[PDB]
Amino acid sequence: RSKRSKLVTLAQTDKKGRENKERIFDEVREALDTYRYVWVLHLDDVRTPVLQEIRTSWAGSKLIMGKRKVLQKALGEKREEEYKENLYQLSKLCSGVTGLLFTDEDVNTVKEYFKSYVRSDYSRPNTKAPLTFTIPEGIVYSRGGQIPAEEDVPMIHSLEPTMRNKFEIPTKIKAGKITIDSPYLVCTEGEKLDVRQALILKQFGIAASEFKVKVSAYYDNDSSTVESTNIN
Amino acid sequence: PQNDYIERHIKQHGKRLDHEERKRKREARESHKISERAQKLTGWKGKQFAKKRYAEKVSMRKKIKAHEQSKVK
Amino acid sequence: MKYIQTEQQIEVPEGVTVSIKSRIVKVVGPRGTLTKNLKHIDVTFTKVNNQLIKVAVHNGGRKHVAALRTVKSLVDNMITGVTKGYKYKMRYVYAHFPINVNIVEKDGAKFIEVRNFLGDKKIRNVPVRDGVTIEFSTNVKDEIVLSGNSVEDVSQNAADLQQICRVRNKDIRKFLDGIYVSHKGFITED
Amino acid sequence: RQSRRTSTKLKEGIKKKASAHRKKEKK
Amino acid sequence: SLAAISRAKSLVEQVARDYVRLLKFGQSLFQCKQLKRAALGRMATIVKKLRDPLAYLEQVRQHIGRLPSIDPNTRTLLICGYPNVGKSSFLRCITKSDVDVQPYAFTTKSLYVGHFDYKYLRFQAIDTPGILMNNIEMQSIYAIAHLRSCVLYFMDLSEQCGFTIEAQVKLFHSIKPLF
RNA sequence: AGAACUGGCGAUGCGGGAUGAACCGAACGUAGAGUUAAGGUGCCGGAAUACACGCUCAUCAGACACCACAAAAGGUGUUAGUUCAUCUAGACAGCCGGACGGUGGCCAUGGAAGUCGGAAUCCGCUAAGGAGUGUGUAACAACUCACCGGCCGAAUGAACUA
RNA sequence: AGCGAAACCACAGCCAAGGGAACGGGCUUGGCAGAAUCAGCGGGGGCUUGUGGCAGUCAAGCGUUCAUAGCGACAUUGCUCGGCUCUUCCUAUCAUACCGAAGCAGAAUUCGGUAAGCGUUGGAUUGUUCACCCACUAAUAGGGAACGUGAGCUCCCUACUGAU
Repeated sequence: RSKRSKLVTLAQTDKKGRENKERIFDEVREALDTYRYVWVLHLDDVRTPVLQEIRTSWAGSKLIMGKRKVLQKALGEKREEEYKENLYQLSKLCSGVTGLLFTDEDVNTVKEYFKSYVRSDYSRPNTKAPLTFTIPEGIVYSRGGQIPAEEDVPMIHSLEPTMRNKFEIPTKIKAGKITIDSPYLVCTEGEKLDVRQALILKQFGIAASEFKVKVSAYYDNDSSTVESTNIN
Repeated sequence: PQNDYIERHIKQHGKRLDHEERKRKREARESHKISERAQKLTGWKGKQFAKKRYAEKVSMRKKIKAHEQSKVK
Repeated sequence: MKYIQTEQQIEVPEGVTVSIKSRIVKVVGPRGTLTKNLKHIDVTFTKVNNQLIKVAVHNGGRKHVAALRTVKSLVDNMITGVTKGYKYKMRYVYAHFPINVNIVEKDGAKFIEVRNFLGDKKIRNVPVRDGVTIEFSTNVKDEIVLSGNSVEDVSQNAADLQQICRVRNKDIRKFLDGIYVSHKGFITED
Repeated sequence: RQSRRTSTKLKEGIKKKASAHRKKEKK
Repeated sequence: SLAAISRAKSLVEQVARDYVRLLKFGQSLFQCKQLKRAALGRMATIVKKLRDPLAYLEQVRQHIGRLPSIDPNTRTLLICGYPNVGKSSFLRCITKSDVDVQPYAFTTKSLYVGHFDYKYLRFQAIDTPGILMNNIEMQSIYAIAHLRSCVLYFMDLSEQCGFTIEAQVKLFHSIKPLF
């Protein structure tokens, strides 16, 4: 007896489990022969409308994701465990995020596209941000004192409890307005960010973090060559 | 004494410095206090509690079943 | 289930040095010293490399196995308390009457006064536990700081500073007055 | 507080309750 | 909700008069006891049917409980107009009563009373929600209609409020019959 | 409750059940010696503070006696089982990230964007995202788990039975 | 200071519990108990509780086989001849004590928790009392101790208060 009884849920989604892992296992193995060139992406942190934008860019080439260990075993882990020749060499190099791509197009059209593609996104944990964000010493606003006060709406009194606990900032509330006594600074240029340092800048809606998706290993099916390139 | 006199107080001054903490922690302690009360609470206090706890358990049986039978349709 | 050999690990950093005879535990380090009796609990400490301590419990019942994990923590908190220190910040709020908190050196025991709170002529005098120091928060309006080594001294004295400020037979929502622990942290933030 | 002595009228008024449970099962 | 309770009150009296008259003729213990359980059984069933009205009477217990106490004979003065003309900015400084100034539609759903004194005499100023039929609309209509008061209608000669000045004129002539 | 049958007491002591009409043994000349019955062997009390395996903490445990009544259940007490399911294709727990596009679906209406409601709960994208599980808002936001994924490195969870 | 009966007399007379049978006074297990004696009172001789019964959408399991021999838990649908003093104990608390909850602003209220420490009134009715109302107060709670105090009402033994 005495155990943590889990939160009772009545959600309309069911657990995927192994019925999804098998559907991915076959889909990687069917796409290896149909297409000619393969890429493996280290997409660090990815917004969903960003991912669908890469999807809607081209419908010919296939994007593959799932579990890293699903992607190791469907392809190949060792010299014995393999579907194709020298296929294990690319799988040993990818260790971060799972991202993979099958393509039938030109090599130069792909790599030039992904080097140029850099998007607006929020500051991320453990990654540096190039801004010195300072909050005004009066009523705080939705932008946080970057744009003029007349354009912006004062922040909701409902979110201030969270501002004191997770966002830490010493916040008092007068007449439904979030107020700090001294001009607060959260981050500086050229400094590694913590989780709370990241989420503050996520709450104010500041897009002061560059997102550039990088690619590593390259393979051709009929030639069986493994190419290594470090782009950013 | 207006019409929403306490709700304004919220919308102007906030609940407490600590109202989220006392709340959340009381939600957790409940699981223990319930078990302490079902072990203690002698006599008619307990004989009502066990009968309260059963109506709470058949209600949950209904809610789980009538949700997972209408998952298909 | 009646386990056979249940052990934990206590990671000791380079500053501090632990001494454990019977079940009495010393933590000598940069900030000072901490001693704690653990005879009530009944386990087996084992130094392994001047850098890791294993508390084991043989033939344990679930209730005796439990007693083991809480010993790792209560020695961990004796170590972190000297290398890093414990600092508790308390902000106090009001509706009308501003609370006039001060510290008195009466009989050399160090008490904290609580005056005028919700319009009280009753002055609430609160003891200060030894090891723990009090200082007022500079550049922050109406805030007090409790900084010490032990987690007990600190957080218990924080608790005695808070519990004295209930509102007797009034509303929770309408009356905001009192002292509340704003932030829990460290003396040396790293 | 309650007792833990069985008074004999009860100790044997259990047997005469247990006998009634024997004849009840058969029918 | 006044009449179901009134019927229920005369039903619990009907259980007590009937079952007690049956109980004085209960010979053995088991007749005697069961007729008690029957008495409280019939009482409970009346009370169990009342779960529908007594939850509503709880909502009305709190809503009448916070409702302002206005006096129809005292020197009353209604403050009306379109939503967010500046009627909340009016009652704020003329008398010490907290009314919310917020740039949207229906800010104050209810009647806000503001007591003041002039020429050593007692007056009260009653704020109204705002007019275009809805329940919030009908409260503001019957505020001037039944109270012995002078209506302070407010208009704005600027781009503010959101509503046209032309809408305020057609508002005046349409609701003219009462004021 | 009534009927039949067979015992026990009645005319009957003796050991045991702390004590007793109904239970356990055992039907008696006077003794010695031995062995036992039923019941016991912490002390009152003659007799193992014996050995062996487990189980149990009780805020008035238990030794309560065809385990029969209050008993059908309750408990984040505890020990064992049974039957379903995940599990180095990395599970359970946990901070971290995504949690989307027609779409702010449609009637209701000052105001409904998943979340005051009514009837459908579609489709596309994918690793996975409920026309939505809650907090919150005038309405939005932000948060949320459910569903994935990464960081970690093994057993874990559910319904029950005793 | 003298004189000096009788009635009466198996035997003694401490509590508590158990001793099956309106039987405890000797028995069993306890608490206990110091010689000797005088003066008072009016002193004695595993029952039950809180949510009715009837028909039913119910719906875990058990029913020789197992929902259709059929029962079936909490729920929800239908009709509907007594009462005035003085002791003691019980908590199931009416006040007082401290809390918990409430759109509980304040004052007051309601519900609930620990608690029996300390408190709990006065007037018109009696053809059989088998009804109640405003007056105060913090509140005017419910009960037990069986023929409680009907040998206080319309020269048998000893507890106890004290004394040598």
